[PDB]
Amino acid sequence: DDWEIPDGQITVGQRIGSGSFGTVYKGKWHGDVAVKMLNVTAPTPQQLQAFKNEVGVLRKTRHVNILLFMGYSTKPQLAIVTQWCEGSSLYHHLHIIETKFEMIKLIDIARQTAQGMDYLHAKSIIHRDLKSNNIFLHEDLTVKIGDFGLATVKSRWSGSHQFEQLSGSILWMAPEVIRMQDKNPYSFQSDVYAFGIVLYELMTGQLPYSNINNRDQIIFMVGRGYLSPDLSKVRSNCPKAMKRLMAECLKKKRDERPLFPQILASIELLARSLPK
Amino acid sequence: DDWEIPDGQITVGQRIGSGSFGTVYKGKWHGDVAVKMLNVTAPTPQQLQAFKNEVGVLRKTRHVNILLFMGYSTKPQLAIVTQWCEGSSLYHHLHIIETKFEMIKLIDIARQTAQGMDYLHAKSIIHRDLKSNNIFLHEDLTVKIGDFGLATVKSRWSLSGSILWMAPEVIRMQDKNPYSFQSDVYAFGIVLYELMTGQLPYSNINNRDQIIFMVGRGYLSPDLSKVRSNCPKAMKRLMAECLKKKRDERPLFPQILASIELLARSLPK
Ligand SMILES: CCCS(=O)(=O)Nc1ccc(F)c(C(=O)Nc2cnc3nc[nH]c3c2)c1F
Ligand SMILES: CCCS(=O)(=O)Nc1ccc(F)c(C(=O)Nc2cnc3nc[nH]c3c2)c1F
Repeated sequence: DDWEIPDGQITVGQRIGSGSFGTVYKGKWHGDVAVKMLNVTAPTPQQLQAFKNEVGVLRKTRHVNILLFMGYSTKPQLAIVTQWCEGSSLYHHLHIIETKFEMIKLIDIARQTAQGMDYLHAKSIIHRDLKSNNIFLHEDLTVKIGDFGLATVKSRWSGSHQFEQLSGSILWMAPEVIRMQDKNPYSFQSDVYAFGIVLYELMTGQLPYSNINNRDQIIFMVGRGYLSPDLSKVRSNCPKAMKRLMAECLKKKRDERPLFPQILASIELLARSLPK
Repeated sequence: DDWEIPDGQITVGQRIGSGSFGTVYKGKWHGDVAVKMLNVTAPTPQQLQAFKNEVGVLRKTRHVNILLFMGYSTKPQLAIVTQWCEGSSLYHHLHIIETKFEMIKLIDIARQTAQGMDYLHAKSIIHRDLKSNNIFLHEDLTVKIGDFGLATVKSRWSLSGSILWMAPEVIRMQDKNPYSFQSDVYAFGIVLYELMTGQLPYSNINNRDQIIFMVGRGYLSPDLSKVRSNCPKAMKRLMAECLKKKRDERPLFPQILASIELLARSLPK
């Protein structure tokens, strides 16, 4: 039944995930596996019971667009091993190497993302940090949804990690999240808005607000709704129905935002109306 | 926690998968899904508790080379829904359409298969019917291991299209449990022999009884002088090693995977 991977089965190799909360390594375990070690310097029960529950959230997922949970580790460190995806990550493509994606693909990458999210939700999971850097293009045509694990084990734990990954990701925070209004700003629609920003990523190939150099104002304005994405950049050939759906996903007023089933539906349809 | 898919979420469409053991349909459930319905005309407890346990075997698996278990169904029929793989199936490629695979790939397809099997085993699962028709090439470059589910729900419920991959000690039903890791290896051997030759073994003997008789008496084995010219000597050697009539002389998968991972990084120059 259970997924705990014993000490020394996983062969931790080349390093790649650099952050402060955990560290991602390419590894080997019945073949190529990614492994993220939480570098929490060994628990410390029952922090340990709280990590097991977060794994519980993970294995609730079995979908071809959610990243595949493979097993976890308590022995040398804490960790999570997931499949290894050969190929980069939407962010890297759009913003590091500046891949020119054909439009048919872009819509495709939107769908899959939408596909997966619809799933994450259907099973009561809120991602809490969708963004192009957690969307991985595997073998360049499949989408795997990324860094949604844990969270419960981040707002109750000590480190500079709820000051980093609340930071490197603000561009995708819907307003009602930016200004920490209360306890739970996060919600399906929180997730949608982010989906909206990746949409705006795909369709423009830039990150929003590339001309404002102080990252405080971005925060101030976005949450006060003085600032929003410049929807006059969806590249010429961006289908009107999409640009429309994007703008729909990005509503400052979280209640005017579509949930994902409807979002997926309007993408599955605008697709079958193009190649002619 | 649980995977039971309620009635009428799955949209069963175009038909494809033939036979008893199950009939397979392309479907839709959070996107494209394959579904196999057991057409057992509704249980009949507690046959039903015995199908749930077979699913239990399935969800023990989470690997990028084992086919992805997605959820099961008790409502309209019994069923299992798995991911939908776009593209064919090793058997179809090699023997129906006759794909010319570049050798670097062939070895790759061997590895992945070996990759997945090593996994199936590590977690105490015996496949009991590896064969090119349960190896699916998804998007043509990834390998998903196939029809290993159930089995406990097949020998207790009311062997042919797959004999070519049966190690001898299995063919002649010697006793109760002929099946074992090495049983599986021999089959892996035959897919190897498939990849490396592009034919099914014994293509010149037209009575399917003798195949059975001889193979199990060890009078007949695969014609290893067919591994196409450029088949690396180290592989042809490993194949022959995987195919030993004496099940104890067969390598387990870790070693098998190891000798494939190595003969790979020694070729492109
Ligand atoms: C659904 C996965 C469980 S998660 O903790 O939410 N996510 C989670 C957990 C552990 C990881 F290593 C990762 C991850 O970044 N994996 C990962 C996968 N393939 C890669 N190819 C290059 N770099 C990679 C990283 C992950 F995204
Ligand atoms: C018996 C338990 C389920 S399993 O053995 O793990 N998997 C399993 C079992 C039975 C099937 F027919 C299938 C199956 O046909 N899957 C399948 C998946 N994608 C396909 N694209 C075209 N044809 C396909 C078939 C399967 F993937």
